[PDB]
Amino acid sequence: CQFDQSTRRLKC
Amino acid sequence: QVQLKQSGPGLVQPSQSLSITCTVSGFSLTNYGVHWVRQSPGKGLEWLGVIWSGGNTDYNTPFTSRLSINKDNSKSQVFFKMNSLQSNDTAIYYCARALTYYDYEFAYWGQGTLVTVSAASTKGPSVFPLAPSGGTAALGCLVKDYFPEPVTVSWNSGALTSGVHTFPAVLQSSGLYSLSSVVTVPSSSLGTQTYICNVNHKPSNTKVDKRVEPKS
Amino acid sequence: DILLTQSPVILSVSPGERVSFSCRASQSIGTNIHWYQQRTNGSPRLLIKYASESISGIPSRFSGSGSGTDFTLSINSVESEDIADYYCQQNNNWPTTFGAGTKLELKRTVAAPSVFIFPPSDEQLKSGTASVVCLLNNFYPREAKVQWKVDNALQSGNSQESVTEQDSKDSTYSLSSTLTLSKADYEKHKVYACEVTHQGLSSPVTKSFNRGA
Repeated sequence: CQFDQSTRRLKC
Repeated sequence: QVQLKQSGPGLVQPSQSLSITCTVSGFSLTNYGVHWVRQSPGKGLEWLGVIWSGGNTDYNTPFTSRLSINKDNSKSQVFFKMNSLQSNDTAIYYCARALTYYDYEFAYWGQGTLVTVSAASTKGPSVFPLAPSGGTAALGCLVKDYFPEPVTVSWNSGALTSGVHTFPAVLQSSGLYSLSSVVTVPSSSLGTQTYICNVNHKPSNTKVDKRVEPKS
Repeated sequence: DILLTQSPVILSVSPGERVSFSCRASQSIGTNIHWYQQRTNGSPRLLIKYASESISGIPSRFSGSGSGTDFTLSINSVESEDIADYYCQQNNNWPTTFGAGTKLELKRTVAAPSVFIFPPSDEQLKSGTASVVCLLNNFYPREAKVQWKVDNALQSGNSQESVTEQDSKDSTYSLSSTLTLSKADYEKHKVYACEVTHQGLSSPVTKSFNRGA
């Protein structure tokens, strides 16, 4: 995964 | 009510500096340190430094040369400055307070500041209607061609939350963002209830209130 | 620095189940570990301090255990509102460091999308560009296929999709597909259709409009 600053969620 | 409120998001040009203000309430800066943490795609959560109640500062080792933290006890303000930003310093920056004056369990967080590092220009969005026409109607607003992130969208000044979906922004091939926000409502409400999407792009100080209704 | 390894990377569970997050430190840190929740668009929220100690305001279903190098965050009966990422933090050694996170995903029954299509506004058209939007609302699982056809020609390369995070109340997703055309291209064609295929649909769903009707 990688943190996504647009959602503040991990994007996997 | 312990609260930490940070200054707004925006663009920093590469090799230039980032400044953020953290205004606190419900406690005194003479009694608690304030920490700074960032969250980036490349490195996730990263503690950056702290200004202690007595004014001393500690900085995490990779930042000691480009970070400075100051404060004004009387104004309840903490000032964060980081120099020579590069593209991978794009991140959410937070201030935070621990439970105890000396510790690092971060019980209270600022709302975060999205900092984008880019040579581009700030640009405010255009807002277009997604106009409706089983018993449920969908309507929405298309918030197009803005930079940098983020934009906030509410409906009916926050009074309408049920059934709202605001999608993650997508970066278009133009280098500008776009997003849509939609809500589902009873189709028999479209005549007498007004539906307004409230759009705020703080980086460009662009505010738009857009009524969405069925087209003729 | 101390390296913290969180596992699994993605924790997929059914509602009501007990769930366990693992955080393992590269060397002993005693019980000096704290846990945080991060919901969509949110700031981290402190859940557990010093491995096992409760935090005011946090639901009782959250607990923690462990000492030395292996630590566990537990949710004894998971709810849809627990959809979030979960992070551990050590502070036995300066500087304090965080793990990479575990994403919590919630299983639910299959739900077919409700589909809506939106033509471009006349306001946008006078800018020279037409955006056509197709909405897929409140579906599960996340995988879905949206195909655009303009006068029965499959469009390729001129659409983008955005998918929400899992909804905290009903565990569904929604998706928005945007087809971008020049005004000139838009005015040259009549039938605009979004065709949706999804596990909960026995056959594809097509929504369409005719330009100028």
